[PDB]
Amino acid sequence: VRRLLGCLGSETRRLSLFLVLVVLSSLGEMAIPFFTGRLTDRNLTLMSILTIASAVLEFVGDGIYNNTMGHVHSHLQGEVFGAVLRQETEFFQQNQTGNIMSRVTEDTSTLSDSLSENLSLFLWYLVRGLCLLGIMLSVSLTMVTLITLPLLFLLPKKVGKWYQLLEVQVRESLAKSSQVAIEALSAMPTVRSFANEEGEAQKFREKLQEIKTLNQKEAVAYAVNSWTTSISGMLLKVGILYIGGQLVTSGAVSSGNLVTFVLYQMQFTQAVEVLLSIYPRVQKAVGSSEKIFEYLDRTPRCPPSGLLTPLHLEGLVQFQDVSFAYPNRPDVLVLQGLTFTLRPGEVTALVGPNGSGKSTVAALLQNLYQPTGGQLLLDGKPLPQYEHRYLHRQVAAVGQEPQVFGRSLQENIAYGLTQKPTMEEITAAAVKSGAHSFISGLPQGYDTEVDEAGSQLSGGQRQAVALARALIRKPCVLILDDATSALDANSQLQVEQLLYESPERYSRSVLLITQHLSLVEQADHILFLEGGAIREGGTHQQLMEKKGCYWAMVQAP
Amino acid sequence: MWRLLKLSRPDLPLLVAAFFFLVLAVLGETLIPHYSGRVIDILGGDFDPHAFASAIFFMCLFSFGSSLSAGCRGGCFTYTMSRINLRIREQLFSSLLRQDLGFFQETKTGELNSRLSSDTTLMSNWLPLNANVLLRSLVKVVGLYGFMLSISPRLTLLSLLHMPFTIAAEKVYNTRHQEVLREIQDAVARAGQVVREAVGGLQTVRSFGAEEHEVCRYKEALEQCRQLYWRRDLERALYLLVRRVLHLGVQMLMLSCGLQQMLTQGSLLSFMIYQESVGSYVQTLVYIYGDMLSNVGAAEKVFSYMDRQPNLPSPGTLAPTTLQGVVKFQDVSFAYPNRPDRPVLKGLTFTLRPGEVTALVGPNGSGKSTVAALLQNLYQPTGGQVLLDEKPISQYEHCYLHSQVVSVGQEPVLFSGSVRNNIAYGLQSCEDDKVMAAAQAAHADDFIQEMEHGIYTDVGEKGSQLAAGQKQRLAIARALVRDPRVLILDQATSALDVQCEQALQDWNSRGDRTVLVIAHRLQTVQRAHQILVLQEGKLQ
Ligand SMILES: Nc1ncnc2c1ncn2[C@@H]1O[C@H](COP(=O)(O)OP(=O)(O)OP(=O)(O)O)[C@@H](O)[C@H]1O
Ligand SMILES: Nc1ncnc2c1ncn2[C@@H]1O[C@H](COP(=O)(O)OP(=O)(O)OP(=O)(O)O)[C@@H](O)[C@H]1O
Ligand SMILES: [Mg+2]
Ligand SMILES: [Mg+2]
Repeated sequence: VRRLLGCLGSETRRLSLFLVLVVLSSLGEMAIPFFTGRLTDRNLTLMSILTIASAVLEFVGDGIYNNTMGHVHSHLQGEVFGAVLRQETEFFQQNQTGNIMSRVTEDTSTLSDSLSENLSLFLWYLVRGLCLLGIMLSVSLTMVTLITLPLLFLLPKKVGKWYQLLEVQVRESLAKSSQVAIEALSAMPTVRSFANEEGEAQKFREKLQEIKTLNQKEAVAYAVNSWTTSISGMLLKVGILYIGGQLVTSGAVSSGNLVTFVLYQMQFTQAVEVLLSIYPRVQKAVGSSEKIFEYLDRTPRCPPSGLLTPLHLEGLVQFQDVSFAYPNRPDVLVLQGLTFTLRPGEVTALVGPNGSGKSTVAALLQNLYQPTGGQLLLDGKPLPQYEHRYLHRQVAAVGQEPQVFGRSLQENIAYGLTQKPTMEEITAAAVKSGAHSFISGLPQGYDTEVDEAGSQLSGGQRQAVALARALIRKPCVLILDDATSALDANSQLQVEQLLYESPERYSRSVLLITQHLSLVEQADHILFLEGGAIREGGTHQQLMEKKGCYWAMVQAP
Repeated sequence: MWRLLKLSRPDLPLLVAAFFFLVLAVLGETLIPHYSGRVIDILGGDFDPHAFASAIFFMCLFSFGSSLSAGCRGGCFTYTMSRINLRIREQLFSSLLRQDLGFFQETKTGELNSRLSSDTTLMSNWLPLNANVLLRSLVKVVGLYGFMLSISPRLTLLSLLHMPFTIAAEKVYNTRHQEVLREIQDAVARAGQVVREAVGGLQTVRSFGAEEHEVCRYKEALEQCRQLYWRRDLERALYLLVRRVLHLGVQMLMLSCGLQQMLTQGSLLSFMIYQESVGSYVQTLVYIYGDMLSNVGAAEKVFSYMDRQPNLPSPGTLAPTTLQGVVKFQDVSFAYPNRPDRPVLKGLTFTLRPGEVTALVGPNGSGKSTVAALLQNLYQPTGGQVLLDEKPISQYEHCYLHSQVVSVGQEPVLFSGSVRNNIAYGLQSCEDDKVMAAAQAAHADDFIQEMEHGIYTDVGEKGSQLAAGQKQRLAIARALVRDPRVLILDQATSALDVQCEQALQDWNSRGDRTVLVIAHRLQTVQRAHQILVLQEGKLQ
């Protein structure tokens, strides 16, 4: 409950100004009939001036409150998304995209809406009740009212936890439905290829049934709570009415001085009723914001970024007994005992069967995961010692199935660079990767917008754009992970000349992972990886005269 | 404006029950203050055995009945609007799946999810705040207009004077309000797409170290949304202030005309509070009716999506018990609907036979996957025709056709279910023996046993907890579990190693399957009976 009030602590000056305005307006509303502007003319123009001044103050208070609440909503929604992206990689395996999006975009909006609806009402009726308590001090009945008032707060405190326990579940159900929807909408050519629209509709209906089940309990609880707060207010009125009628006859307070207490009591009881009605909404708001506050309070398991930015860096990468276990499924080793060196000016190829662990090596080299039982060093220093942007500028990769974003071609090649590159550099990178042939033929050129996940491009064109995106950085450490799986015979010559004939190969160390064994013949080193272990190593010839697994793979037909 | 009532038609008994409880509630809270006054004016001497106790008991029972009816009305309204919101969500999601494939490229997935999440709740949350206020205001205006007995010409002057309550200003405010609500919803969808794209592609974002860029983009979108919200709030507050200022212009005129007539002084000051109350209540009624209309009209995008007809032909009715499997492209020319006037195919004509294997080769961007997608009836040709057993391929039933013509795509797409839920995808019933046979035929059963739970292992989202070759084998098994008649393989061995490539090379051991392979590398299509080489969309 303290987190909800602490999330609005960046606007303390504006809330204090609104509180001063509320106090002034309420004290004006409760001091009108005592004075009414005697003499000083005629009185109807004074009534007009009073109405105008009552309108202006309400306008100012509404403007201040609305501006403050908009700032609070935008700030909180920004901080939740900022906290989500700081987590580790495997955090995005337990949590799906639709669930995270429903947490970020919909739970925060609900929390902000509830907060903005309830805070001003609470402040208004609290100030109203606090003043009406003051002006009603028959003195003797006030302590009676104040000792019978905690009892009416006994029932909600035993109930409000229920209001949380429903709400969390409701939010979870909504997130699940969202994920289903997005998984149907990002793969429409596949779904229609198997005639499975009815299956997606049924999958949506399964979660909608759970939401429908929870809504009935919500409605029943709302009706029962309204009943209870109304009976509590009625009892609060009737008890003081009965004690006043009894005290009138037996001397004590005279009926003349007792009647004025009762008008004040009818308004104080209504203020107490409103304050009682607010509390279940506060418990519901605590229920609605459990996951986003868990995200905000979560600490990531990845090591933090370093502060090393050397001016000159070489592509000397060392593995020393590196093992990995993939913490989603621990106690099974994907890599056992890897130990190899990448030297600048050289190509090292990583060959092996399917599922052997080559993309795991590529992901370990990108500092996406930390090794379980070894050391991975870049120029004699660990990867977490370097700055995030510097390390991911120096080491670059393509990926097994490359991904592009929904923007123009010029900022897809230059995605992530802090200093924007010139159009001539983008043209040079596209010429180097072979993407210049089709981009120049497009009607808008490099400004051509591609859609979400690049549906307007074919596989080879997407691979060429990814290669150009990797090439624009001038990366000393280059990783290729099946980069020619969709390229034709004309576009493989560009990759071959990049690997073994470019002038820049002396400024790079290349790790090449392919199933096409024609590119492996000119590699400086070849490593055969089976079951996460390096079975063989050496050049092409030394692996051929020794027979073995590499010769078995090569002499397959 | 009338579709919403037709959609809310299955919620009629809850609505009429809520109205019954609402009129009971307003009757109770109307009748309470009279007996409260009877309770309080007994102060001139207390009566112990009677008078006081009867009055407080009657007030007790009146408040009890009013409270019970109010709680029942609130619960009924809450349940009704939850049901209506869920119905709108279900209908919109069912309508979205029928659209053509060009609809999903002009739109974005995060924006559609933002519509389905927020725009549906926008057209449901207003009634529990609006209906009770509007009905209470109407009841109080009707009751306060029942004070005709006081003075005769006052109501006749009132109706004519307060009839023009700034109609032009009301229309101006309603137009501006509807426009700003539409802009707010568009900005919210645009902000959601940023989170959509950043979270979905997190591995590439982390690999380039560009999370701060995505945070900055999201904060820019949030700033735009906040500016739109503040514009809406300032406009509403200014309109309310203008109304409250202009309310006095009739009150001072009536209070001057009473003095002008010199109905007495004791009766002239007997309805000023009544006049203020009835004016404020009719202003509130008009304002909340306008807010109702604007908030209903601001959600026209959801109505437009639910009444959108897809650009697809009439659905097929053919389902033969036997299919030969001969496929004919005749003079087929195609250009994509989202990017027209740039032809991809330029008069293709060929035949695919059941007993032969056909290879389709060409450079990048030549149009081979376009040929496959036209073969699977995913797009309609702009010229020529695609024939399956001498009939057009759009004349066959949707569920029948896609169990006979099956393809493995260029990039296989898996889902979040288990292994066997992906192998048996789209099938109403499938025994485990068929699933294991299809896994054996695709050489996938070797790595299935290595996973925990076997075929019940939770494949990750988009198949992200597997290798690429394992995903390829799962897609091949998913294609082969259907026992197809026409099988298309759009680079189906692009991730498998050498041994799995030479193991899966026949594709026609049955001898009665029309196979079309699409390949880039050679030395895998020597055994193809027919070879078709196409460059820039023209067969050579
Ligand atoms: N996110 C993940 N969580 C758990 N296990 C995973 C994950 N990604 C991969 N694996 C497993 O790790 C092992 C190695 O997979 P990896 O992607 O490294 O193979 P690979 O050698 O690149 O394969 P291929 O040649 O088919 O592309 C496999 O058994 C795979 O199922
Ligand atoms: N969804 C789409 N919308 C618009 N144009 C598209 C779309 N998909 C492909 N294209 C364009 O159509 C042409 C042919 O692409 P297609 O995918 O059919 O080629 P392909 O021969 O299968 O390619 P590859 O060998 O690279 O896989 C290209 O110019 C491509 O940019
Ligand atoms: Mg791999
Ligand atoms: Mg293709």
